[PDB]
Amino acid sequence: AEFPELCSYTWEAVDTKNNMLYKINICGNMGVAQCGPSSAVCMHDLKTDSFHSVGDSLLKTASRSLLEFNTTVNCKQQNHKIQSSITFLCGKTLGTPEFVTATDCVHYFEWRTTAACKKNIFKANKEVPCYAFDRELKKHDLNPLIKTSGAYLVDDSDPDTSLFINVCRDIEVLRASSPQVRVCPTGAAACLVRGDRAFDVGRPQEGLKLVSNDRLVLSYVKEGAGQPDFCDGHSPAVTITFVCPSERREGTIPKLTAKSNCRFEIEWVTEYACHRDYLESRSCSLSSAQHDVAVDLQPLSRVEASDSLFYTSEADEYTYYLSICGGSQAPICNKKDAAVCQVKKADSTQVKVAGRPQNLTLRYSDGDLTLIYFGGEECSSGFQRMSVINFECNQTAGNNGRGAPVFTGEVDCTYFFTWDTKYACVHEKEALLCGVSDGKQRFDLSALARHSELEQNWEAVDGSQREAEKKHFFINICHRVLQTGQARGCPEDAAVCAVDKNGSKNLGRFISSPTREKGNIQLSYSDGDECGGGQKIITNITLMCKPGDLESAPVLTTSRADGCFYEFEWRTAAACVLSRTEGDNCTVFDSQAGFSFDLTPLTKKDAYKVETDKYEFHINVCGPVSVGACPPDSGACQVSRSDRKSWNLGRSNAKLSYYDGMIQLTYRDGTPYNNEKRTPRATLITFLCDRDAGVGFPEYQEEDNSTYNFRWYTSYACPEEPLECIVTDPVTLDQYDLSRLAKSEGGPGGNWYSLDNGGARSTWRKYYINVCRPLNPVPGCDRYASACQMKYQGEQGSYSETVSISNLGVAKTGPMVEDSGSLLLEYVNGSACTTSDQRRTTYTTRIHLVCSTGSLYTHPIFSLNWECVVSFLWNTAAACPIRITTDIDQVCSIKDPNSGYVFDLNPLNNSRGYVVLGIGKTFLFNVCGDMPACGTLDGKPASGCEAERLVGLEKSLQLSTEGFITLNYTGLPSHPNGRADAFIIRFVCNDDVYPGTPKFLHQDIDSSLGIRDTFFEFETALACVPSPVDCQVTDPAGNEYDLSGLSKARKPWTAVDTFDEGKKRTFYLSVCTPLPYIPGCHGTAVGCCLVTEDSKLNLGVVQISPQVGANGSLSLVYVNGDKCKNQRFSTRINLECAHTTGSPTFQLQNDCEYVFLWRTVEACPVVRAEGDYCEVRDPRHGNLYNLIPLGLNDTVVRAGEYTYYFRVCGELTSGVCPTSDKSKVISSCQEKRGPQGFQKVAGLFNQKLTYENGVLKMNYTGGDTCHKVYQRSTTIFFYCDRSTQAPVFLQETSDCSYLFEWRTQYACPP
Ligand SMILES: *[C@@H]1O[C@H](CO)[C@@H](O[C@@H]2O[C@H](CO)[C@@H](O[C@@H]3O[C@H](CO)[C@@H](O)[C@H](O)[C@@H]3O)[C@H](O)[C@H]2NC(C)=O)[C@H](O)[C@H]1NC(C)=O
Ligand SMILES: *[C@@H]1O[C@H](CO)[C@@H](O[C@@H]2O[C@H](CO)[C@@H](O)[C@H](O)[C@H]2NC(C)=O)[C@H](O)[C@H]1NC(C)=O
Ligand SMILES: *[C@@H]1O[C@H](CO)[C@@H](O)[C@H](O)[C@H]1NC(C)=O
Ligand SMILES: *[C@@H]1O[C@H](CO)[C@@H](O)[C@H](O)[C@H]1NC(C)=O
Repeated sequence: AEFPELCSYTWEAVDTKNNMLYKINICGNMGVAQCGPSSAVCMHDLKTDSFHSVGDSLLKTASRSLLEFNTTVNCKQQNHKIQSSITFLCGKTLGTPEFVTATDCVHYFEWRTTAACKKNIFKANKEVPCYAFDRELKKHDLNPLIKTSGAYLVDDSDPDTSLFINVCRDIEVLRASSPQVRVCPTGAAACLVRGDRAFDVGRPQEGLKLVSNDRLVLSYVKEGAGQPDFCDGHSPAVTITFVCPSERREGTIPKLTAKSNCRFEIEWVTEYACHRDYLESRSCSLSSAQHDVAVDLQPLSRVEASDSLFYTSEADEYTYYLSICGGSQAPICNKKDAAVCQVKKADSTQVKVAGRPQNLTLRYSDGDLTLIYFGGEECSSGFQRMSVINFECNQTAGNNGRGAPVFTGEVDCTYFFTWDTKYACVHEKEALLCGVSDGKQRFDLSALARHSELEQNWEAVDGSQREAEKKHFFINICHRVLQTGQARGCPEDAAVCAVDKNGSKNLGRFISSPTREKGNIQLSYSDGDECGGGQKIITNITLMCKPGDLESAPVLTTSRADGCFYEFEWRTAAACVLSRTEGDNCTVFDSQAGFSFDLTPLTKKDAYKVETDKYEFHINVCGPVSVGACPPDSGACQVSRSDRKSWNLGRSNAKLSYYDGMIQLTYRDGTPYNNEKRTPRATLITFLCDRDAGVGFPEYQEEDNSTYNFRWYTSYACPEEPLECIVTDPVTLDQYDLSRLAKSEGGPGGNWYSLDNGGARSTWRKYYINVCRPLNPVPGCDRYASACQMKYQGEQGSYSETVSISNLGVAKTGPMVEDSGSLLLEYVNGSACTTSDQRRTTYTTRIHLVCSTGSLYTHPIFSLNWECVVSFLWNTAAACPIRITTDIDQVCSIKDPNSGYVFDLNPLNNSRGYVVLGIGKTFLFNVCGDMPACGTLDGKPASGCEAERLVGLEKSLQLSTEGFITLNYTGLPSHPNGRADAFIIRFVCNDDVYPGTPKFLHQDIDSSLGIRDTFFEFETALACVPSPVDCQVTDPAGNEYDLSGLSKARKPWTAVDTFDEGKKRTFYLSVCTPLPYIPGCHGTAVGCCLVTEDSKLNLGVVQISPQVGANGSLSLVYVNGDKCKNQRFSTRINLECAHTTGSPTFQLQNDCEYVFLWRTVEACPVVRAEGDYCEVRDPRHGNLYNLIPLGLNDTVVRAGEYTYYFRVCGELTSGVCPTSDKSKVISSCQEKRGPQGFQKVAGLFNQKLTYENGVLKMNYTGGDTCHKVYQRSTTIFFYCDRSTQAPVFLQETSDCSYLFEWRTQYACPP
């Protein structure tokens, strides 16, 4: 019959408004027929559950593109039937029959197929339905993800094999992109391509189902004979599972879960799997709370300067004049004010209104945009003459991107128009993938997709010359930019967004997939907002690999200074090479995200239970299931439900394998199943990420007596959930970068630990913390919890000193910028806590970052543990704003103002010079202005050559504090009293490199008058800031050692080398900070540089946290040297406290270990010494912290509403609240404004400051009653700085105790 590939299935059509699911089938073979036999259209009203008979398929008629179903049952209007009408248009896919509108007794349907396309050029041989419908009649349509040219590569860890699926139809093999997808057999859909040979694995049998939770399933199966020899007697079949990505489920590429026979199994988390948008509206410009769909038909009424501002459709017998969405009509209708009006070609006088612009319905049904009119005229039956218009997503349209309406198939005075246009052409959800392929090696940028979660997108820092008018750059890596805080009112279908006071700006669109370029991943956004000359804003995010660093943000590296181009650069982790990694003790170490998935929280000792109709599976992660029916070492065991006969599905296995957000536990061997091959029963459980699913229930899915395959929606199979330690101040626009204080696994381990002493050996609560991540594995305290409180279980036994648990909080917020230029970082929703038990809740962790522009070392200090809020205090370098700090003077030495690091490019001062071979242009080059091989100009021998010799140049460089250093040379000709030829060099970090050579990045010559600049970037080791270091190290016993003093060095630490033959060599050495710029050394980070013979053995890299030992002892090993007999190196510095401060002495040498014994006073454990009046005597340095010069004034601090007077070391004199007559010796007051200004008494005078590991805590206690029990204390923390004594109120801790930090000069050890 008509439309031959449309009979085999039953098609469903929802009307979202009324909730009436219409079930259609063309030739009338319906299985759900409670309605009449051979039912064409069976209306199922969902709330009355009525099954009305709308179509008799035996009375099916036809028109040019139009199936009518004219039933026998009479309408409540006489001589009318309950008609239905299915209009047929061309898509690229089979589609689904969307619901246009309906009066009481006709129902109109748009249905855009391949079956309507009678030009079958590259036709689909087998094409199944691709839509589902859950209980509430919400749509899972996936038609726009059907690739009609080529196949989606399915990401597995096998470099040799490659599966190539194509959703809901056979793979177009002929006109395809890849060389190995042309090899494919015809009519295949799964196409395993093994070693220049493509098998037909999957064939489309049945259209996709919704069987599970909300995830769709779709199964391909190949039946018959001629199975490959891979399958070992199984039919090849591929089941793809379509998941919708929420905040819980991350990915956007299809992943191969089970490759353990020709039964393949794919979890594909696509945005199209999500509930498809049904948003209709009144005249034009439909939009909803979901701001992904953007329609406006004003540009179909706002006609170009070209003539005939109305449209004309060329029709059957008589042509239709029409002007939609409030445009000037045709003069042939004269005076109708009709947005469409039909015109008779017999007589120009008989004109009938076919639509009016009072009654519209611009309906966006499931990607298929429709525009309906109503109440045109009366026709020959009694039907109001209405008219529909079906828009098509036709990009390169005629009439300057508007296109013309074609008329298709009038029924019952209802005119169906099809319209190829661009201003009704939406990408609603992303169809494009975010994986690439460097031939073999795959990548996945799905982690850094903030994917329609409506939780804030990324904010790009300005590393690059922002000016006065500096803006918020809101990128989103793989999606339309999320409409959230500070990004709402942005033009939607933008990927990067530029927003200011003046207005938001589109800054590129996700037009094309990512591409692997130049040893990184480029991500080019074309088609942005309009720049100067009708050029659109391009944007090139270069996502680079950095292992474990998901918490960074894109730096803005360059611009073009005319707003046509903005290049970003992201030192991320989700743009690093995917690899299979394997784990032994039920712990698999993720490499490309720096996570370590332990699944021992899933080991239930009493069994799990999966129940299908035929079997009961008792399965257990990383351990034997205890059920007496099965063999004892059973990892999994199916018992029947009728026979109750056991079969052992593989013996106990603790071997996990992680690849691309799924952990495969395979269980196999065990008990065979009575075949002459003696094939053992194996099963494979796939743990894959669901951030709020707990331990999870495993699921069984397959369809034969076969090798069994489970998936397990864990919470513990999940990476860090990148949350971007970056905060932009709203009122100023100062970005702060905490993304280098994120300590990640794979490195030397460690955490940000901070002790609390107070009372001896009880409430020694040693608090671990980590910034914007989960913790590292630290035994016993939680995973996915950023801070855990490890108390001591030590009864003074040297062996009996260990740590045990509390669980403080999970990083979801990211840093928030607080008052007085500090920034607060909340961890909400920890473990259940004890308090004043009026309300017990989850723990929180407040950590306040106040910045000291000191040295590279950073150690957190413990503020308070108060009413389920553990406070903290970051004295770091990274908490200060982003500064670029250009130096026009001497060039190959630059100091970072925040970190205090010195980038020296003196080993890049190559006296032979660097040759940059360019594009038919030789650039001879050197960085410190050395190379006189070219023109030695007036005081400019500065290495400026485009070869025959361009110029000698004036020199300047800048840093950014965020992975950007550039040297902006400028030649002697300032070109015609304008700007000059100023050609630029850029730095980035390759860790494993020598000093190196340039690679010639693009030159950009634009003679505006005389401007040109030739950028040539080069990867060197001397280019990026080392991560802030924890030079303070604990031991298991609780002695808190601190070597931060040994890293403050005026000259780098030498060593008395007097032992080994009394040689004339030196031995440079450091502690927890790399050695500075000793020439002829591997200076990326070096522990100790030996100097002799110009044979400079660089014999160790800096170990951040040294090894521990006995009472008052450390040991520090530098592990990664050079060139010694299958050993890199080792240098042991025994940091053994005596109480001199001598030089680390050369002890002896053997087996390429150079060993030193450092008698320092830094190697003594930190003791909290409590001081006298204002002074602390001999706190392990033998110095005195006399802070009475800060008691010479009333010190006013402020909050927003509150005010906090106090006075260091005695006797606050004036206030609003010296309102007492007692012995009150008031040294504080917390205040308010005029209303509710009964303001409270001090922390009373103590004249006692306690020394805490380099902070000085002064405690003013014994105020008035606060809420219930505690008194209104105040506390001052004195940290090192050059007396920026404008106090940081440490905001929103305990409401009964106020923390202050003074960045004062007297608190510094001299
Ligand atoms: C921003 O990213 C886009 C990527 O979409 C860059 O466009 C690409 O620019 C390169 C370099 O000229 C083009 O490569 C050329 O390819 C041809 C063959 O197609 C080859 O014969 C040439 O030797 C050259 O390698 C590439 O075609 C082009 N891609 C486009 C336009 O889609 C753009 O240059 C980047 N902008 C930057 C870094 O400022
Ligand atoms: C959008 O529709 C237009 C108009 O039908 C298509 O443009 C035609 O394309 C064919 C094939 O290349 C050309 O032979 C015609 O000359 C084009 N028409 C005009 C007026 O120039 C266009 O191909 C459609 N785009 C898509 C993506 O389907
Ligand atoms: C269908 O409806 C039209 C309009 O009333 C009528 O003229 C035609 O005869 C009908 N045909 C069938 C088969 O029901
Ligand atoms: C480079 O330095 C010159 C100094 O004359 C300056 O005019 C120019 O703006 C600087 N930057 C660039 C990108 O050329």
